[PDB]
Amino acid sequence: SVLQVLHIPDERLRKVAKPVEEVNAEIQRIVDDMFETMYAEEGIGLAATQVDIHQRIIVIDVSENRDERLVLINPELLEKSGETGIEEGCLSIPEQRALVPRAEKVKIRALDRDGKPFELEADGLLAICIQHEMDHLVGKLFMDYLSPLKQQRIRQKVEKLDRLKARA
Ligand SMILES: [Zn+2]
Repeated sequence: SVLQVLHIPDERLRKVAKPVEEVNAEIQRIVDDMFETMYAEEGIGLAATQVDIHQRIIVIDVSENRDERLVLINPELLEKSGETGIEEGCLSIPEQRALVPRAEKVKIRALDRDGKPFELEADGLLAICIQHEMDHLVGKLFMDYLSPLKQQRIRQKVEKLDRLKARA
């Protein structure tokens, strides 16, 4: 199922997710809808809190042909180093892009779809992704990194863009 993705200035985007208590079949069809919703909207990452499910689940797929879906359940950040930035977007901030300061290298622990723990070292687009998504789980959006001025115009451009969404 495709779920509805919240946009700013929705206050539910600012909620701190709870850790998943147990990875069962309820959890695994949250993951599936999250992937289906992600691909439907053409994103490379989606956090549960964006679909108004406030638990610690992130799906990511950077792939061309969808051969390596990545699931992070209860992600914890073990180490980071370096610094980069690319011009990021977000399904919850429609059509806006900004350079956000990120760590370049990141080591995480997490559970997969089967509740088995794995560790992942990531750089590049992956490491930027993981950070952006993990931010969602604690109520942080990428525009939070920007000047008060930069934030204003973002908020307005989006409001205008939904002004049309609910369309008629
Ligand atoms: Zn996002």
